[PDB]
Order: sequence, then structure tokens, then C-alpha cells
Amino acid sequence: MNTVPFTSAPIEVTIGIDQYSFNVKENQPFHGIKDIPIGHVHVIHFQHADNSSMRYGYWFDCRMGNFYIQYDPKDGLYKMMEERDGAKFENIVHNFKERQMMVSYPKIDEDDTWYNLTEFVQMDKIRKIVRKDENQFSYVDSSMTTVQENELSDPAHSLNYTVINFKSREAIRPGHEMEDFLDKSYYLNTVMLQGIFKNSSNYFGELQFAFLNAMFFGNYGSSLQWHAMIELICSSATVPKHMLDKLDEILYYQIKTLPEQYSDILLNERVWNICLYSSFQKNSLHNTEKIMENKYPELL
Amino acid sequence: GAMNSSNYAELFNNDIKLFVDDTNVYRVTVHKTFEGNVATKAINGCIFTLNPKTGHLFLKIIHTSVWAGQKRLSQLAKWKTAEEVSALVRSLPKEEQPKQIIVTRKAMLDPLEVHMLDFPNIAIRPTELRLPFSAAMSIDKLSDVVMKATEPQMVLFNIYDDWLDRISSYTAFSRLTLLLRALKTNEESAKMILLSDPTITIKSYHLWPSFTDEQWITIESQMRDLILTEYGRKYNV
Ligand SMILES: COc1cc(CN2[C@@H](c3ccnc(OC)c3)N[C@@H](c3ccnc(OC)c3)[C@@H]2c2ccnc(OC)c2)ccn1
Repeated sequence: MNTVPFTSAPIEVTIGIDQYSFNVKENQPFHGIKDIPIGHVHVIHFQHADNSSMRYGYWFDCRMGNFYIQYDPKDGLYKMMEERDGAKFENIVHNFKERQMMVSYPKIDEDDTWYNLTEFVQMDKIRKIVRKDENQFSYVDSSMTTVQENELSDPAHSLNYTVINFKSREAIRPGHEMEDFLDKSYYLNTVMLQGIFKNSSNYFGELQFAFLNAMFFGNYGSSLQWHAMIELICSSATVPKHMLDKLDEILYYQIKTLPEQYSDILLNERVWNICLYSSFQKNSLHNTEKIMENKYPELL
Repeated sequence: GAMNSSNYAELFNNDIKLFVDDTNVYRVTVHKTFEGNVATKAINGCIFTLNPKTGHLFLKIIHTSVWAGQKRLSQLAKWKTAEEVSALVRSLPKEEQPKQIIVTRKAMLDPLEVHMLDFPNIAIRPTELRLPFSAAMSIDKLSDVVMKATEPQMVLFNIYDDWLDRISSYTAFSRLTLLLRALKTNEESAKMILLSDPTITIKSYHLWPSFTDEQWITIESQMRDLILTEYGRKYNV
């Protein structure tokens, strides 16, 4: 039930699989990760011991093919690859499992954290944000810039997040300048939800993906995107009740999961203070307000 | 970036620019009600939009009718200011549109940027200068035109009169800011200094008296003295 074998581990590396991580030593006999839950996207990520300016990884869904990791000594990284030969793959995995050279995806049965962080995240949507159509998996790293950051510089290596800009013709109807700037409902509901995302699930999917790229890779542009998608909802007087309730759950699990010592660089004081205390939705995010007040009261 | 004492000469170069001051847009008298509560009564206001190079003052009169049935009037006043400035720019031929608009209060930046989205090449700038444009309503003719208005109006004044026939924009702006700083600090004293000698009149279409160059020197000196006279009181220095 869903394995990502490794050819080898020639270089010492911290390997992450979703919210879990473990250290592998140079030439440690490590041949990958087994028992990966079917039904969710996953991210396998890497931070070399020799150079922490090298934080990168792959979004994938084991339903879409047989994936493996192999170090490339030329490009100096762990690369995801697809094995098209089902039986070579089954034979590799069976062997490595028998010799117990794999770590087990260490899911606690009671623990819905990964589901809660990826509920609306779809591999098909990831592959539109991260364009490399010849692979079924998506490479992301710490340095990758967003299309929006590239406006304000290689398009093939960019994060194609939906551009959100509060001081844009897209966000502001002529003759409704003050109305649309102070109450962003038009921009959220008509431009973004009805126009671009089609539904709240796709919007939440991009929000959740942006957060995860921010947390796992310290990707700055992803953090800007996550905050902009929060702020657009919190600055809208008119939001479906189902969306506010789901947003509260999404943000609760994202704040819960965030490492305690990274709040300073991954949380924007202005957005959170505005969202929880000044905004239209200041009384709509009970779970988020409670975990933020108890976990990061300094930030607020 | 921000206009300051470092980049001051920029005001007098050949790039069209306007200062916008919104401090007289929303004006009220505070009074007691019969029941002993407090209420406001709006009075007419104005937008002070000045080309510091030519002295052209686009005085948009804000009639109290603007405010009827509106909430959060101090917030709306910033957006109405930005709406009227954007309407003024749109009304001008391309070659007369400003390249920059300098707002005297930082709270005007977002309202004006949002109203001017159609003009991405017009720079909206704040300033670190403490300009005394709030004292515009101490100029008798500006005050008169605002208080008499029965509907929205917009009257073009030359706030430098015919000074530019004799002095540079830099000097005219310095004279204007000294007069307004004086009027702001002690309006009574300032007005006494300007209107003391009845032989020196104000031309029909002028705002200030027809001082000779030598009489401007005495007036400017008396205005400085006043600002120091009043400063040694505010601070007991
Ligand atoms: C829209 O502008 C106006 C202007 C006025 C009328 N103003 C005046 C103005 C001055 C003083 N009191 C006023 O109390 C309403 C109005 N400003 C004028 C002016 C001055 C210099 N350059 C100027 O332009 C470069 C303009 C002009 C005027 C009117 C009558 N005679 C004038 O010249 C003999 C001049 C009336 C209505 N609308």
C-alpha cells in the first residue's frame, strides 16, 4: 500500500515525508518510505547536512504512478522519477521491504493532521501552479519565485499562484473605489470564487498548498500568497457561512502544525491582527483566534 | 519616495505636480443639543490642490450636501477628496496632467492610489514637510467663496497673485508657506500685519495685498517675528 523506494542515500540528508522527518547518514543503507496513505497528496522533502541552502522536494500522489528517489551526482540532488515497468517496481519494493531497509510512514491512527492540512489540495491543481507537464509529480524549493514576485525571473521555474492585488483594477470596480477597497466581497465572491477558482474548494486548495510550501521550504512567495488569500476572506463583509467555518478549521490546523520557533518569520503580524481583531470576520474564526492567542500571544 | 527638505527643489522643476491637502474637506461646528448631548453641524469645506510651480490652486468646494445620509464622514472625506482629484486629472488634457501628486497627509495615499489606478504613471507621494495648507481658510476670499457656495463648485485661484512676474516659484512658495504658517500660528496678528496700511489694496482677482518688493521684505520680517513671538509661549522657551 504505496511505497517510494530510494536507489540509495549517497549524501547525508534530512528527509521529510509530509509533517515527519528523519536523518539519513552518508551511504546509510536506506531504501525508502513504505505504508504511505493512499487518498492524499504527499510531499517528500530534503535538506542536505552539508548545505541547508538546498531545501527542496516533490509533491506526488501514488495513485498517479510508481515513483522512486535516486540521487543524481551531477545535479547534486535527490530526484523523483517514475518507473513505467510495474513488475520491475513491484520486485524492487518487495526486495527492500523483505530486507527492512525502508522507514514506515508513521501515522498515528487517531491523527487526522495531514488530511486536515491537505483536505482541498489536488495533484491536478498543484501541476497547474508548478508547470512541468512531462512529470506527474511537482518539484518545489525554497528559492522559487511566484509569477506575482516576477512582475515586481525564469518563467519555467516559477510558482503560478493566482495573482491577488488589493490595489488593482481586477480588485476595484470603477465607481465603487471606497466600497470595493474597504469591503472586498466583490473581489472574493465574483472575481475570485465565481470567476477564477469556480468554487471555494479550489480556493482553499491553493491556500493550503501555499501554506505547506511556506512551512516545508520557507518559500517566501508562498507565505505572501497564503496571507493574501486569508486577508481577502477576512476583509470581505459577505462570505458564505460554510466558507468561514471551513476557513477557521483550515487555519486552526495550520497554526497547530507550525513549528513554535518559526512563528516570527512565517506569520505576518499585520494580517493576523487585522484578521482576528479589526476585520469583518474578527468574530468568525473562534478556533483560530483561540489557538493563536494561546500559542503566539507575542505576535498579537 | 517621500518629499522632504533634501528633495525640495523638485517642487519647482518642469515635471507637473500637485500638492493635495484634505484638512479642510470635512468641517464641523460642535454644539450642545436641547437634551444636553453633543452633535456636529457640517459646514462647507474645500480640497486644496496646488501646483507649486505656477500657483494654480484648484479649490474644489465641498458642499455640506455631500455628507447627507453618509456614515464615517472623516473616512468618506478622504475618499471624496481622492474621487475629486481623480476627476480633476481626468478633466485635464494629457499634457496638463500631473506626473506626481504629493499628499500632505499619509491617510490620503491609499484612497488616491485606488482612485488613480487608471493612471499607473502618476506617482502618488507623501511628504515629511509640515506644510501649513490647513490655514487656507484664513485667506478671506477663499473662506468667502467656500462659505457662500450653495452647491458643489470648483474655483481656480492663482495663490501667488502676479508674484511670478518678479520672483521665482521657489521664492513665491517660500512667501506663501511663511504667510500660511503665520496665519496658522496667530490668525489675528497675521491679518493685522497684512491689512494694517489701508493705502495697500488687494486687486479684485488677487488674494494678497499689492506690496512693492521693499514692502514684501517688511511684511515677511513681521511674519517671522510673529512666528517667534508665538513660539516663545507654546513652549515657554
Ligand atoms: C473656475 O475658475 C473660476 C475663477 C473665477 C474667478 N477667478 C478668480 C477669483 C479671484 C478672487 N475672488 C474670486 O471670487 C470668486 C475668484 N481667480 C481668477 C484668476 C486669477 C489668476 N489666474 C487665473 O487663471 C489663470 C484666474 C479668476 C478671475 C475672475 C475675474 N476676474 C479675473 O481677472 C480680472 C480673474 C470664477 C469662477 N471660476
